[PDB]
Amino acid sequence: IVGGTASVRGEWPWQVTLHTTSPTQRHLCGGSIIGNQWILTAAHCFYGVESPKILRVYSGILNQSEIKEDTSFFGVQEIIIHDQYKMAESGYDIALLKLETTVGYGDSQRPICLPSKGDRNVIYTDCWVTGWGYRKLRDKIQNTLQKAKIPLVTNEECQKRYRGHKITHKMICAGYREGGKDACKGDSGGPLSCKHNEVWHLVGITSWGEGCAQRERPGVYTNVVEYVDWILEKTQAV
Amino acid sequence: TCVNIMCCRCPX
Amino acid sequence: ECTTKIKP
Repeated sequence: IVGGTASVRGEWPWQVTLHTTSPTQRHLCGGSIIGNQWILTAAHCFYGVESPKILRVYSGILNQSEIKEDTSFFGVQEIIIHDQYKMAESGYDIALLKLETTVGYGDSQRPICLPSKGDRNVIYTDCWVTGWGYRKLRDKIQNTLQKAKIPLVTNEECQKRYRGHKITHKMICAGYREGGKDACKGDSGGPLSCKHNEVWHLVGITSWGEGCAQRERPGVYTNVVEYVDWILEKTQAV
Repeated sequence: TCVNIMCCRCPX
Repeated sequence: ECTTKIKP
């Protein structure tokens, strides 16, 4: 997270940290608890990940510290990539983890609501992006989960700053024309959460963007409301 | 790495 | 408690 501040325990209970174990155990991506066995993250997080057995999902974490060998985790039973996904820039950057265990909810870990297809007429004023990612380019993974409040821009304005990319209906952008605050390496797959009318909603998945917190180059996020049916297809299966 | 700047925030 | 929800 570029230009962000530290979160407090309990502030983003839906934020998970997704680790891989081979060759090393490292932090890979963000992700969001959306149900008691379901993590919603980005498709791109799994390039060259060809087995769920090497994934650890850690919930209730504030500090990337907190973990080592006897810390609890959730195993990933199944990786579900959107069938049309090729690359981040191309869209469909959405994936579900079906966990093996069931997540118990509490003050350090709760699900975040998805948007309602009949609420794309809400304009969200209060959006944050969270993550353990770089604070600048050429940094390393952060110990403490960072936060940064970011304004949505319209897809029309986003399209003008990404000439030569099709900014589809199923993407949404957020950044300061100033620059200065954004996601960066390590925050991808993380949530883009918007408080509105008492409740938090999962509005975007951190997917791609030109550099990090760059002037006139807002981050691009999977627009989660355009995939709710897709999510419900996979998570409510018979 | 740096091959694509559209992927500076992804892993990789 | 969410209008769109994932049954456990």
